[PDB]
Amino acid sequence: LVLYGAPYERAVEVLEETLRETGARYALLIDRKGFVLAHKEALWAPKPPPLDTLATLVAGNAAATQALAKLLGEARFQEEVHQGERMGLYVDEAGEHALLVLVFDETAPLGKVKLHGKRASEALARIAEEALAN
Amino acid sequence: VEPSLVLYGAPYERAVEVLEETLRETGARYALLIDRKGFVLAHKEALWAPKPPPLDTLATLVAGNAAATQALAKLLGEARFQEEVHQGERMGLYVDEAGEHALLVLVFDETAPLGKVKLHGKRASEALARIAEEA
Amino acid sequence: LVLYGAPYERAVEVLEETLRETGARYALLIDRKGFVLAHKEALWAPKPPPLDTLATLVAGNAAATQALAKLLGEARFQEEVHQGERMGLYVDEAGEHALLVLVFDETAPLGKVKLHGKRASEALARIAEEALA
Amino acid sequence: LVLYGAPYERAVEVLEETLRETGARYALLIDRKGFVLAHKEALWAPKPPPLDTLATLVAGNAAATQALAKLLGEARFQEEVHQGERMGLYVDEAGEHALLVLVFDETAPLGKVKLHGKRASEALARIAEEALA
Ligand SMILES: [Mg+2]
Repeated sequence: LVLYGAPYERAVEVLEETLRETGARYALLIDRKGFVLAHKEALWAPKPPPLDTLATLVAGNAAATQALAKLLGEARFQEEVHQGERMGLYVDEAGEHALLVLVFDETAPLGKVKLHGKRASEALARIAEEALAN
Repeated sequence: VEPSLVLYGAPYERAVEVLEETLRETGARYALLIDRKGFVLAHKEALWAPKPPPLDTLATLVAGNAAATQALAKLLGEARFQEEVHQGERMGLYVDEAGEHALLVLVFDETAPLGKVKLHGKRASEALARIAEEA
Repeated sequence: LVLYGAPYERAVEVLEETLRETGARYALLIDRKGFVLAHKEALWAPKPPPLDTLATLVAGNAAATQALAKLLGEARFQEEVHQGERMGLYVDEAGEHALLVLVFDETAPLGKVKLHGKRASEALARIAEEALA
Repeated sequence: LVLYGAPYERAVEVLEETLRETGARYALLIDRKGFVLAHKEALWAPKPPPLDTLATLVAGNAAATQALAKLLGEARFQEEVHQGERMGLYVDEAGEHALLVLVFDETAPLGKVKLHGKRASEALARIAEEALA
C-alpha cells in the first residue's frame, strides 16, 4: 500500500492530532515491512533520528516478537511499549497491514499515549483500508 | 557457559518471596527472574494458573528479545530499554530490568489489571535488583 | 559519531582499496544504530540496494546475535558471513563502535573477502578511534 | 516433524560422522521452529550449552536475517557463519524445513566444517523428507 492524495492528507491529520493529544515527539504510520506511509513531528521537539531507520527497526521488531507471542498462544502482539531512561516507544497495529508508531519523552503521559494512540491506530486502519480498496 | 548469577540459600528465598508476593498483588500467571543470557534463576507460578508454556524457552526468547531491541534503543539515544510491555488479545508480557544482569518477567492474562502489573512489577524489579547484587 | 575531513577521506580510501582487493560490490562502515559513516561502491557493480536500509538491518542483526554469542561464551561475534544463492554479506567489527560491511556476489573470492576484510576493519577501527580523539 | 525409528538413527549417524570429519564440538539438526530433532556431541569436548536454548536462538536468527537476505535479492541465507574470539557457529539449511548446526573452535579448520557441513545438510534433508513421507 502507498498512501497518496486525500487518504494521505487524512492520515497526516490524524498523526498531527495524535501528537497534540499525547504530547509525543514523533508519530508515524508504517507498513509491516518498514515503509513509512506518513509521518509528523512536533514543532517543539528536536530533529528526530532518521525516520526510515526507525521504521525499519520497528518492522524488524514486529516480526521478531512473534515467537514470544506464539509461545503465549497469540499470533502476534498488537501493542508494544518500550521505555528507556528518557525515551519511550509505543507501537500499535493500525489494521492488519500497518503500524502506528509514537516516540515520546517524559513530557508525554504514558496513559495519554496509549489512550489516544489506540484511537489513532483505529482511525488510521480505516484510512488504510479504504485507500487499499477503491 | 554459566549464568550471570545463581540463586541458592537466603538470596534465592528472598527472590522467591518477591515473586510470590508479586503474583498475588498483580494477578499475573507466572513470574520469573532470568539472567540476560536466558537462564532461569528463580520462578513461581500462581496456584490458580494452568501449566505454563516451557519456561526455559520463554526465558530464552525474552533474552533474545532483550539483545535484539538494543538497536532501536541506541537509535533513540538509550543504551537499552529498561521496561517493556507486549500485549496480545488475551495474553501479555511485562519485562523490567532487575539490576544490570537480570530481568524480571511477568506473564499475565485479562485477570491481571495492567496498572497493578506495572506498579508491583516495578517494585519487584527493584527488590530483585538489590537481592541479585548482594547475592 | 560522524566522520569529517581527512578521517573521512582515509576511511573512504580504505573502502575503495578493499573493494579492489576482494572483488566485493559494496563496502560500508557503519555504527550500531545503522548510521553510515562511509561507503563506496565498485564501478562495475549495479546500483546498490538502499544503503541506509542495509546498514540499519546489519545494525539490527549485530544487536540480535549477541544472545547466541553469549550462549557460546562470547560477548559478541566479531566476524559474520551470510551466504545466499548468489549474494553474500561479510560483517566484521571495526572497534567497539563500528562495523565494516562488504556485500559480494559469486565473483568475489570469499577467502580474499575475509582476509582483506579483516585487515580493512582494523584500519578503519583506528581511523574511527582517532576521529573521536 | 519428529525423527524416530530408522530415520532418527540415520540422522544421528550423519551427525556423528560429521563430528569425526570436522573436529567440531557439537552437531544438531533442528527444525525452523527451534525444536531439536537430533543432536550429538564430541566425546573430547566439554559440556555444551543448553542445546534447546541454542536451537531456539538459532531458529530466531534464521527468521531475523531474512529481511537482509531479501534486501539483497535472496529469499533467505542458506548458509551462515558466526565467529567469536574462539568459538564459531555454522548453520546451513537442511532442506526447506530444517537446519544443520555445528559449533566449533579454533582447532576445527573452517574449510572442512563447511565442506562436511554442506554434505551433512544435504544428507539430513533427504532423511527428513523420507521421515515426513
Ligand atoms: Mg593489505
